[PDB]
Formats: sequence, structure tokens, C-alpha cells
Amino acid sequence: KSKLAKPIQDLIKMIFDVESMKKAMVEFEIDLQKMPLGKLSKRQIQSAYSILNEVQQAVSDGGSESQILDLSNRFYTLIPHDFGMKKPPLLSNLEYIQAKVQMLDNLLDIEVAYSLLRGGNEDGDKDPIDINYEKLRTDIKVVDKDSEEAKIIKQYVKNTHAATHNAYDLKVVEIFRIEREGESQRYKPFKQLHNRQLLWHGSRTTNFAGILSQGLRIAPPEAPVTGYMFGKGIYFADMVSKSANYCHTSQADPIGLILLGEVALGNMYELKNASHITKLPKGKHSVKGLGKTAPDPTATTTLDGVEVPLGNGISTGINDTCLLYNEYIVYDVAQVNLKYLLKLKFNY
Repeated sequence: KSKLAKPIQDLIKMIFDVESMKKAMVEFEIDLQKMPLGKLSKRQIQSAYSILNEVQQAVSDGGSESQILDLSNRFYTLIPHDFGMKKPPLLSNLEYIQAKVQMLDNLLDIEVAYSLLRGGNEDGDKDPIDINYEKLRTDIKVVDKDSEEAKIIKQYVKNTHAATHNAYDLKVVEIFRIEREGESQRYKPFKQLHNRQLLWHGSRTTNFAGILSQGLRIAPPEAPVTGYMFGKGIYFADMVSKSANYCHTSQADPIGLILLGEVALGNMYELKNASHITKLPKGKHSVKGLGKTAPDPTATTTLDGVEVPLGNGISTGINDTCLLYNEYIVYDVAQVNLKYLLKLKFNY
């Protein structure tokens, strides 16, 4: 049997669930008959990114309709889609292209999960749960519900759950302390920075084997800079509500996973509207898209010398901004150190 605590076992079973991986692909409208989980490859995904990059540019610079049709055919041939009884939409609309770029971001992590799942499971002295855990190369521990870490984290969830997101309640089922192999080491240089905060990062449960094994990462080179609001960076939030949305849960699937990461913000380049940032101005370490709501800064606390914006949602002075919520973006994979993993239950 498994030597791991029950909560960690259920966590492993959940992130490595094959049916969840298929459900995700079905939702992205992929044809599972022509494109099964086993056909997915990194190279395929990178080629798909490049095609989306070229089509994005053709739409913007007014390229021949023939070029756009051509690129759409090549995209749909590389990644078979099932539109049912309807005609396949052309990649001639910027929003649909972004939606496709996001799909590929998710497929990248699904590919990692499946490859791990079909990898080295031959050992007999170990339980299957234990073998897959080890594949994650991440030390996972259960945080005591009565401790201060927990209280502080639970307060953070409760208070940053806005008023417009009261379309659901949030219950913290379990909090795990995570530590990815060698992540503390690559993050060390950034402990020298100021404005280090404990921020939220939400994702589909199907992305976690990849997130836990490869850590949060930046879109590959091929991905268009336009497929993302503030360029190719790692995105975080200070309201659980905003992150809780990228979880993709519902009444039929209420359990979600969410990450609390330490991010070395340093000097923030404050923006009120989207910008396809390629480079950061000298002296700046991150980007902060301004929002109309944010936690009350008077209530901010610290946890192991890290700022925790656990304050109640209170409108910010600014109003000429487009974001409802704050958005933090770092462009260096070494500026974040994942700390906790929460298992959340949405009550609609």
C-alpha cells in the first residue's frame, strides 16, 4: 500500500485522472477519435503555436483571405477538431485565436501528465499512488487546520472572495505545503528583492502534474505575444475570486485546485490597460495591471517575511482602469517559489 497520508493520495489520484484529461480536451472541442491522449506531442503543440502566430499576424496586417483559410486548414489538420453538425470556424477572428492559444497552453500540461502516467510504473515494491507521487519530484505535506499558516491562508481565501463573485461560496477542503525539487535554489537570488508577495495562481486540475513537475512556466517562443494580455509571463492575483475563475469548475465538478506562490515583485510597472510587453523598463521587475478592487492594504500581514494581502475587497482609488481586479506578472520563471496547494470546493 501507500505510505502517504490519505489527503495526498486523493490528490495524486485527482491530478492523474485520465477521464479528466479527456473531458478537458472535449471541452476545447478536440476530436478524441482522431486525436487521442496518446497522439499528443510537444512538437505538435509547438507547430500549432507557430501556425496561430502566423494567422494572428495575417488577420492584423490584412493578409489575403486565402492565407487565413490556408492556415486554418493546417491548424485543423494538425489538431483535429469536432464541431459536430456545424461548419468549422475560420481562424479569422482575434478572440477565437486567443481561445486557441489558451487551449494549447493547457494541452502542454496535459501532454506532460499523460507522459508521466505511462512512464515508469513497473516497480512492484511500491503502490501505484506512491510511484506517481515520486514522479512529481515535489515534497507534499498536509498543513494542520489548527495552525497559524492555515488560519492565515483560510482568512485570505474568505476575505478576497469578492462581492461580484458571490455566485458561489468557497470551502477550503485541504491545504498542502509543497516544495518542488530545486525550486528554492533557483529562486534564492530573488530573496534579495523587496515586495515579495504570497499570490494566487489558479489552473485546471488537469494542469497540475505539469505545474508540479515542471513548475509554472512561460509560453514557448512560438506562442504569439498577442495571445496574452500582458505578454508572455506567469500571472498571479491577490483575490482568490479572480484566480478561482481559471479553475474551470461547476455544479457537476465542484472541486478545484489553486496555488499560493511567493513572487518576487520588486519594482512594479503599473498599467491600467493591456500591453504586449516584450521587455521590462530598466529598474522594473514585474508588471501590475491595476484593478478597481483589491484587498484592504491596511489589513496586509506577513508570513515568513512575505506579504499576504488578506484584506477585504475594497475599491481602489483608481477608476479609469479596465481591470476589475489586480494582475501581477513576472517574466522570469525564477521569480516564483510555489508554497501551498489548496483543494477548494465550490458551492453554487
